[PDB]
Order: sequence, then C-alpha cells, then structure tokens
Amino acid sequence: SSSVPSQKTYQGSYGFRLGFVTCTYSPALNKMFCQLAKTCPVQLWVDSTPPPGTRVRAMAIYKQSQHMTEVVRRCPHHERCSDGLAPPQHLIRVEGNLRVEYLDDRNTFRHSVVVPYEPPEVGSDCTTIHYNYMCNSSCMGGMNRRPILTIITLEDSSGNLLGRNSFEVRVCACPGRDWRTEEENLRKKG
Amino acid sequence: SSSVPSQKTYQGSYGFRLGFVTCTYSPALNKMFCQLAKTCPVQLWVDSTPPPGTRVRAMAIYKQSQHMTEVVRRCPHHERCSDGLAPPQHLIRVEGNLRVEYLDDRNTFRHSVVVPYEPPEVGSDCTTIHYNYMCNSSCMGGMNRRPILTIITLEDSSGNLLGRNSFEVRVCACPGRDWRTEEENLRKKG
DNA sequence: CGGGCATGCC
DNA sequence: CGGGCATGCC
Ligand SMILES: *C[C@@H]1C(=O)C2CCN1CC2
Ligand SMILES: *C[C@@H]1C(=O)C2CCN1CC2
Ligand SMILES: *C[C@@H]1C(=O)C2CCN1CC2
Ligand SMILES: *C[C@@H]1C(=O)C2CCN1CC2
Ligand SMILES: C[C@H]1C(=O)C2CCN1CC2
Ligand SMILES: C[C@H]1C(=O)C2CCN1CC2
Ligand SMILES: [Zn+2]
Ligand SMILES: [Zn+2]
Repeated sequence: SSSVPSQKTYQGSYGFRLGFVTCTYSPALNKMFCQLAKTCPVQLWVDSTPPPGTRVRAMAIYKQSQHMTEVVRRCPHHERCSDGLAPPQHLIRVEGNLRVEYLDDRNTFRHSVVVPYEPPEVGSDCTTIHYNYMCNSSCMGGMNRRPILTIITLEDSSGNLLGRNSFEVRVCACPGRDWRTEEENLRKKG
Repeated sequence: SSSVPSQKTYQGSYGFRLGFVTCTYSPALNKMFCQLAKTCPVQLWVDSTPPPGTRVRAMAIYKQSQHMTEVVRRCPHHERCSDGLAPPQHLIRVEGNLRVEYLDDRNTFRHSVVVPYEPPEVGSDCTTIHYNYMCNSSCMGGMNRRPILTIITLEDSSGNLLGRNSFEVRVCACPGRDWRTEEENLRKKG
C-alpha cells in the first residue's frame, strides 16, 4: 500500500555491498558528490553469487522527512534540454549497458532504472554500473536543493528482494569544495 | 529584415516618457529591481495627446551584445508552474487590463504584450500599466542571469512608431539589497 | 584550479 | 527584516 520505497540497508544472504575533480565519495557521510551528466561508477560487491537473472535497480528518494513522499524527477529545464532510451523525466540514467530498462511505476509513479546483474569475470572481484545524474541537486523545479538518496536493490528475476543499499547524493558544480564544507560542518556542528 | 528590435530611446513628437520591499527603481542605472510575479506599475507620460487607437507594447530584449539576438522567454519551470490569457512562454504579463493582447511574432519569434493607450482622466497627469515579470533574471533555462531591457513602444493603430523608451530590469529575490550593491559598484568600479 | 562573486533562501 | 548561508559560476 505504501508508495514510499524502503531505504533501510539490507545486505542480505548474498552479502551485498556497494563500493566507491568530477566526483568524490565520503565514507563518513555515506555520500557521493558528483557533477551533472558525468558518469559515476558504482561497484557491486557480493559474498555469494546471486542466481541467474538477478537484476540491479536504482531509484532516488528525497532524504528529508517532509519530502519523502514526493517523486524525485528531472527538472523541466533538463527535461527539455538524450540517449534515445532514457525518458526525459528520469533523473538517473545508466550508461554502458545494452539491457537498460526504465520504469515509471503505474501505481507509485516512482522512476527507476534496471540492468542485469553480471557476476564479475573470472579474476575480478566486483562489477561496476555507470550511473549518470541528469540534474544538479539545486535544480529549480526538480530536486530544488533537497538531498536525495540513491537506493540500489539487488532483485531476483521473480521480484524477491535479495539485498538493498543506499547512499546520499549531492550533484553539484564543485564536488571537492562541497565535500570539504560538509565534512567540516559534520565535525564542527554535527 | 532585422529580427532584433530597436532599443534606442525615441521620445518623439508626443514627448513620451516613462515614470516610476517588492521593488525599487534606480534613476542612475535606469533600472527596475523587482520580484517575480509581483505587479510593477509603469507610468506613461506624454506632452501631447496621442491619437485615438494608440497602443502600448512591451517587449524584453537581452542587454548584452552576445545575447541580443536570442528571444527572451519564460523558463521551462515557470512555463509549467496562469491567468488564462497569457501564453505560458511569455515572460511579461499585463494585469488590470481587459484588452491585453499577447503576440508571438510569426517572423522574429519575439514575444510582446500590448494594451490600448488610455489618456489620463480629467485631473490626472499620467497613466499606469501594471506589468508582471514571471521569472527571476537568474532562472535556469530562461534569462539565466542575463540582464534584460524592457522596451515600451507607443504605436498608433496603423503601426507607426510614435515613441520608444526602455529600462533595464533585474527580477530578483532581494531588490533592495541588489540595488544597493549595483549602485555601490557603479560608484566604486564603473 | 581556486579564490571570490552572484543570488535564492534561511 | 537583515545578516549569513548555499551554490552555480567567473
Ligand atoms: C565518483 C568517484 C570515482 O572516480 C569512482 C566512481 C564513483 N566515485 C568513487 C570511485
Ligand atoms: C572491483 C573490481 C575488480 O576486482 C577489478 C578492479 C575494480 N573492479 C573491476 C576489476
Ligand atoms: C516598483 C516600484 C513602485 O512601487 C511603483 C511602480 C514601480 N516602481 C516605481 C513606482
Ligand atoms: C501620474 C498620475 C497622476 O497624476 C495621479 C498620480 C499618479 N498617476 C495617476 C493619478
Ligand atoms: C568549482 C568548480 C568550478 O567552478 C571549476 C570547475 C570544477 N570546480 C573547480 C573549478
Ligand atoms: C532578501 C529578501 C528575503 O530573503 C526576505 C524577503 C525580502 N527580502 C528581505 C527578506
Ligand atoms: Zn535540472
Ligand atoms: Zn523562471
């Protein structure tokens, strides 16, 4: 009945974890600082191999309680101003994948983007998905300065939740500057 | 052949001049500082009475040479987020008038808004048009921090130019602050 | 690149 | 209200 997706970490029976200029990641804040329309690799780590047909879904949610029930969408300006697959209303794109699906949920109206889970090749320890955020956090008529989380869910082909992780995202012009400011504020005022 | 409207002051044979918290006007800068979607009265002054059927047209133009040939439009966000007469692409509206016309020029693509010239009633010395700017100067995908001029033209019913005046506009959140900053910068660095 | 400005907002 | 913050940009 809820149209608000869960954000609670569930690393699950497969031991699902995420792994991480243009962008910088803060472990202390569990927060990515990146620039708009520049791809950000996110690593998928598992302790046990997921079943064939496992899928990886990404969905944004507003972090603040007062905004959590509002669907995160691309702002009207960047909707108007395009890879031929992503609907222009979607904030999060996946690059570098031939089986990307974009979902507009018919009941919750939430956007998500899904790709097949590919196990690491023999010799490799993780797999990478190239995400792209098509607005700044500040975009008027879109995120409008409200922080988001990206929720990454590992799902089997039947729809079962296998694992869930999330990280906060700030899409901004100056990731290094803004990261330093936020880490300093955490230490001084958090 | 030109699609760039003239901005040169032409007070003309009728002695046409303009006359002038929510907003403040700087004579030194010939510049209105106002807030978005809040009406701004502009006074029309004439030395001689224009003929019956005279019209008053308002049109925005970018002030900077590198932007002058781009049509000034409402940004996509405020286009989407409405008095039932103004097309949502138009930046400048007129309130308080029953004969407002909105023009999208079929050749130049420029927007303008026109009302009848009404002579001041017996006892009055000027007439007022209530303009409304539907974006901030800063709006992404619209003016995008580029200053505009508003060009007010007094035209007879045949289309003859009777007079022309202009003023710069900054639509902003804090007109009083921004006016003081710009006047100070004129004195210190102009 | 990075310090400072420009500007909606707290 | 007004000083200060938040943030794309110079
Ligand atoms: C944005 C940065 C990078 O360069 C890679 C991918 C995402 N983060 C962490 C590692
Ligand atoms: C995490 C994995 C690896 O083991 C190497 C380096 C980064 N990714 C892809 C290959
Ligand atoms: C914005 C201010 C006002 O209060 C009136 C109309 C426009 N300016 C000058 C006078
Ligand atoms: C300029 C005119 C006048 O003479 C009075 C005061 C302001 N407007 C309208 C009436
Ligand atoms: C802050 C941001 C900028 O404004 C440029 C480009 C990348 N960052 C440093 C210099
Ligand atoms: C600057 C602007 C604001 O932020 C509020 C409203 C009007 N001005 C003063 C206080
Ligand atoms: Zn945007
Ligand atoms: Zn706007």
